[PDB]
Amino acid sequence: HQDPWKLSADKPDSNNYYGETVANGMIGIISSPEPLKVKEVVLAGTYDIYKRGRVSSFIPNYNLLNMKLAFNGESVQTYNINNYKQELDMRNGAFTGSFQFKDLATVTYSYYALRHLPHCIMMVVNINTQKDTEINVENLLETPSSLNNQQNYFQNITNTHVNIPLLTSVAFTPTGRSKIAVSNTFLFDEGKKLQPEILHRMNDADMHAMSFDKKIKAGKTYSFALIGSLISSDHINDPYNEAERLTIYAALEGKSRLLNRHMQEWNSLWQSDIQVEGDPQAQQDIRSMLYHLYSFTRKSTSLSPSPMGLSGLGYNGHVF
Amino acid sequence: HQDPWKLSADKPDSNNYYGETVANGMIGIISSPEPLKVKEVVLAGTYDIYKRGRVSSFIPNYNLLNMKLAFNGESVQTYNINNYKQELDMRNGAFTGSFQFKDLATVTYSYYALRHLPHCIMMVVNINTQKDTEINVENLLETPSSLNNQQNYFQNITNTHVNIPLLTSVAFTPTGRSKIAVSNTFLFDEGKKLQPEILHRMNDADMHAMSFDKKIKAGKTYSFALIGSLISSDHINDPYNEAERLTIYAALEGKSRLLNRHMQEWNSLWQSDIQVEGDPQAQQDIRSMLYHLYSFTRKSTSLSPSPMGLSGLGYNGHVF
Amino acid sequence: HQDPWKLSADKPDSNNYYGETVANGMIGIISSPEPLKVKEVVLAGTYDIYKRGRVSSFIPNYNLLNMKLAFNGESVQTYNINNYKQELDMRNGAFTGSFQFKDLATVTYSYYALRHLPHCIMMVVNINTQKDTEINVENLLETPSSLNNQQNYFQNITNTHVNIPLLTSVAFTPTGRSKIAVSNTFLFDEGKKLQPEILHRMNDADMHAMSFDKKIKAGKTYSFALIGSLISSDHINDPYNEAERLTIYAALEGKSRLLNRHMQEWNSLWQSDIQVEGDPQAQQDIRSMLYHLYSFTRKSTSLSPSPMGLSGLGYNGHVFWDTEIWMFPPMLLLHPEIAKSMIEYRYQRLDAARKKAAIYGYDGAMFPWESADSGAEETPVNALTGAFEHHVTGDVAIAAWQYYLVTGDKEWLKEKGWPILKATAEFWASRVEKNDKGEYEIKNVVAADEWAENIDNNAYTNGTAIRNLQYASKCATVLGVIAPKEWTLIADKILISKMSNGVTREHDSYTDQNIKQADANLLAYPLKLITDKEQIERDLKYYQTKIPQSDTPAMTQAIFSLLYSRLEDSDQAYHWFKDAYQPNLNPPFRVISECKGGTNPYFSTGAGGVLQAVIMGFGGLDIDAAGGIKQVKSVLPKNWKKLTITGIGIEKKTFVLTH
Ligand SMILES: OC[C@H]1O[C@@H](O)[C@H](O)[C@@H](O)[C@@H]1O
Ligand SMILES: OC[C@H]1O[C@@H](O)[C@H](O)[C@@H](O)[C@@H]1O
Ligand SMILES: OC[C@H]1O[C@@H](O)[C@H](O)[C@@H](O)[C@@H]1O
Ligand SMILES: OC[C@H]1O[C@@H](O)[C@H](O)[C@@H](O)[C@@H]1O
Ligand SMILES: OC[C@H]1O[C@@H](O)[C@H](O)[C@@H](O)[C@@H]1O
Ligand SMILES: OC[C@H]1O[C@@H](O)[C@H](O)[C@@H](O)[C@@H]1O
Repeated sequence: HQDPWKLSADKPDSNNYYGETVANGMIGIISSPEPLKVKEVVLAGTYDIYKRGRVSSFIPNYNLLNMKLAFNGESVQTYNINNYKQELDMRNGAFTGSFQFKDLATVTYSYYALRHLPHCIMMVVNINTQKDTEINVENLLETPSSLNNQQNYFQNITNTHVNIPLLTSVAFTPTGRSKIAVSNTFLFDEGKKLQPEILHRMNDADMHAMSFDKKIKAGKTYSFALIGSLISSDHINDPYNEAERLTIYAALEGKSRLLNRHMQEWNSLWQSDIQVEGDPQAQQDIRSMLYHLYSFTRKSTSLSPSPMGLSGLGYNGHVF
Repeated sequence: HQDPWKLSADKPDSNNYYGETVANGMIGIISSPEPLKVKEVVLAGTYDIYKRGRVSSFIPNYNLLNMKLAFNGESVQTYNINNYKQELDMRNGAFTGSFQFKDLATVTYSYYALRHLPHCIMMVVNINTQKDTEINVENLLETPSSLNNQQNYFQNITNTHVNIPLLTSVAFTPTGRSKIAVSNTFLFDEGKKLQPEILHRMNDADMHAMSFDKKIKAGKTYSFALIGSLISSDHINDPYNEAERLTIYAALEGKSRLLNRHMQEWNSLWQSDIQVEGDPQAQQDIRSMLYHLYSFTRKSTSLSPSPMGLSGLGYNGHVF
Repeated sequence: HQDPWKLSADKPDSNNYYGETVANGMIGIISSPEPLKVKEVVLAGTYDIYKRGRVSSFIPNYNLLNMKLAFNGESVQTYNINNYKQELDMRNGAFTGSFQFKDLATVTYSYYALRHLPHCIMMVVNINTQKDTEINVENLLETPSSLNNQQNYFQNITNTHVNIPLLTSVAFTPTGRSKIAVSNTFLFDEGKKLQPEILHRMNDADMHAMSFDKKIKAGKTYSFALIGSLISSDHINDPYNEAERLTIYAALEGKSRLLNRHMQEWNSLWQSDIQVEGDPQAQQDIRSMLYHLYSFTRKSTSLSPSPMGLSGLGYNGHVFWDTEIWMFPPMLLLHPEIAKSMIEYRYQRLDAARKKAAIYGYDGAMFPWESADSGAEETPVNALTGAFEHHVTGDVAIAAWQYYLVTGDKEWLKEKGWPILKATAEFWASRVEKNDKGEYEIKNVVAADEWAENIDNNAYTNGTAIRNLQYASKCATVLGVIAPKEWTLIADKILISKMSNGVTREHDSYTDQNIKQADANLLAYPLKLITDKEQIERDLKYYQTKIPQSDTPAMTQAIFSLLYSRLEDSDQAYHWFKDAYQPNLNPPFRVISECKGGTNPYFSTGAGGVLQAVIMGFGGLDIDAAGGIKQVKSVLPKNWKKLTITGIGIEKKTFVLTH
């Protein structure tokens, strides 16, 4: 556990677990011990009256990466997976989970607060089968209790080459001060004709979801990505249309171009570094300190970090 | 044009055309000279301050049956059809349009204000192709300028046997007095596995649509139905959920069971009739008078007709 | 842990803890493993759009009893107390916590949903010192995330005799549908001049608090009470002023008068009781079932319980046939005034049932699958039960007629029973379809076995239609009215079909599918359409193995138990009695979950079915078709030496059964 670039957790213990953050200075995503979920999402620059202090605060935002995975109708849970590991790669702010599901498949998921696109997130899911299986994949947009007056939308953006299914929610901070928009899509390798049909369900007041099925023969790899954009009226006058525009943009840029730009910006940040010989633990600890300051700041802005950066609502996100 | 049960119009002339009404005492649908469109929809019992008189009024409602039909990408236009005819069957309040698209196909469409289900409408579309063709079908829910604060939703209701795609809008009358909900679905003969994929577009502030493509082979008929439910807070405390529930109910009753109940109730109405020998024009005219009174009233209710029944906004829908 | 009146937990374990409820049929308070806190508070009759189902729901409310206690500036926590115990006294619905704080003091706290004051709660705190100490006491009013646009107030109500400090919050349900008000006060023994000064803090957007300090010398007892009132615009047009008025009222009534009235009403409820000799665990379990039904209902109202009562947001607080068929019958026998409130709920909502019938193309009254404030359909639209599970209309009719059979109240039958029975019969007469053979069908329903969707001639559904039409016809006769002759013609020809083995067929597409719950067996009990003991047994034999172990609710095995008791098969009756609820229990208070191994207590529906297995099965008690309560042949479990059931019927009869 003294990798100078990576922080690893074997079998996350939900009774004694403090999540790690990936961030780009605009969005922070804090990890959950649960597979394919995130605990908390924080957007910089969005403040309203909420809980502590009776003053402005950061607001818990859409846990926009939350996914449910089922194998032949069986729901993936902490309790029915094995060899479950989480890892933060401090070189590129990738948070990765990996596990085995019974005798069927190995799953890996990596998510990113894209370093070059302040309002865009991506998760890449890889499924490597040991037997024939059918996966059901659901992405959930649950409006957190911090927001109100939500609307849950779904539509297909199409042309001769693409069908971009957009799962969108718009909601308000407690006093109505800020309108938040989130828009997610699935990105498939196989192209418009062969990609899975996407269903939309609106079964709850505070949650809608998009889902698909996919048959995977034994000994195959199936990969897909979830891209989300998250933005508010503190950042843009029309967050609803800007969130959909951004997700369409990111979908047509594609995973490779997005990850390449992400990697280039993280490589540039790490051109300033601290190397310690003779103390592997100190080397990892100091890398974690640099990683968090780099994740919680952004060149070419007027952003300033709170005492807790984008790791949560510490000190209401205020600057001191 | 002296059929004692049917009113027919050859080649409707939009420069001199007064549409006919189908109604069940709750919803009136007034015909358009344009194929696969309706001019106006009126819901009984729903009043708000609007235009004439500075007093309560009926409100123009969602033109919920509006459909666009295309053959290999070419939209049906009054300029590219021939043998265009419209017919009102006064025996069952069926309004039918029929035309030939170029040399390719014959189209018939019949719609109904379902006599037994006050808040439910159905249109059945039949396409007979003389050559192999692909149809694109779009159902549009345009929020009329009479309504405000609309929301445009779409979802799939599923079980192992069905996928019911719901196109839903919710909006308000001018002062906010009444919440209106409309929910539409396509009903297919061929079953869940074989039915066309339904896409959803939300491109305008006041319009969203659901659509599909279907390949039809030379010498074959393809038939599908559009079912819609239209209800307000004047009729039910939760019109949004009741509209979706009604359309799901109607979809799982199916076209045959809905039309049989409709026909039974119309047959019962025509057990009281007036027959004139020696004057076919008087026979037809008197049948039209009975047809309109039967369409604009409803047994076992507390409804009373306006001077214009459900044919439009005449005298604001008031009872005199 | 086999006290017949008390459920106890030593050292509550927050990693494996399902709280118990105290309730008065209006407010439910669900316990926390944490000292001097409550997990959830639910107010009956308050519904808004919230989370599950996109339909009306109960709303988590103010945790109005939450208190922080500090000893010489040191905060009381789970981690720094010892000998921590919780206890529910089922005799008076008191939830009590007790613990030792280091070398300083013993603390006891008891809270109550006051039985006589629907909107009032009280907690009494006792501190017994082993050394000199100073306590800091804080009561917190945290607006839950379910509510919005809160306002946090504090004021002193004074006269020459009192200073009543009121901590008040007002807030709104998610869509603004309902305004909620809560108002709390501290009540002191020592009087105005000597009582502690109360401070008010407003440090957060969603929380304010009132607090005081008190010095207590070693070897002294210091007691005080927290009184709260919780009420909404669903209950009163001006909840803000009514909540403060109620708390002032309760403060000037005082703790003794409040607890005395509380005790008197609980004593009256327990005049109807079930006593088992030879099985202390069964005695405690059956007392818990009675306690929950008593806590989740209220005489002299139009309230009806959800499947989870006031134990939480289970099934969004909606009312289902869970009342009419599951919780209603045991209450009708023990406390007809509780059953009266349950059917009053439906009577009040008859116009909404008429509106549903008209919207869905039928006559009469079509009760909704799920009901809440208005009586309109509240079922989530993705559940086909809302559109197609029609037997609920017949279930309401059966409960209405049973209310008349047990009470003989002909005035009630004329004013309320007949309106229900006539309108629901008109619904069924419009719902059936006559076939070519002159039989009547009920096509395209969801069965009581809800896994059978959009099928024809469901056994239970068709049976409820038969009973509804028969009972409506009998009701007309009591009132000197000629029922439409069509009701009897239809009732006599509604299809109930058998398979080749002579077993009642669940529906027209049924062969040997697994089923979710009792359906064809309900024709034997409760409908009693099947009386032939060989037919009852053939149906039990075929269907009893059709209910899987997983994801099947507690709406089956209690019926099996009752039917085997009626067949005088003690071993099978007792097998199914235990299976009905023991695999569904959650620690540490043996609360009941919906399904085997479930974690969603408290499933009041399940308790209702089991209480029928005990009263109508082991006790042999039966609603006589001619009127009143009769006793049929029954058996006891081998290990039960005596079963005593008290307060039965309008004559309040005691029944004793032995081997
Ligand atoms: O969609 C993004 C891609 O667009 C193409 O037009 C370019 O050639 C690629 O370099 C680029 O990655
Ligand atoms: O969906 C409606 C259909 O349901 C079936 O179960 C019935 O047999 C049919 O007669 C009915 O038309
Ligand atoms: O405040 C309530 C008290 O009021 C007094 O006037 C009565 O004498 C007591 O019986 C009662 O308990
Ligand atoms: O308890 C509420 C509902 O739960 C469902 O599991 C059962 O199938 C229904 O019979 C019941 O009314
Ligand atoms: O609340 C929606 C539905 O939930 C299902 O779990 C129950 O089985 C139905 O009885 C209920 O109508
Ligand atoms: O067995 C449990 C299942 O029963 C079905 O009838 C309900 O519709 C589901 O909501 C439920 O999860």
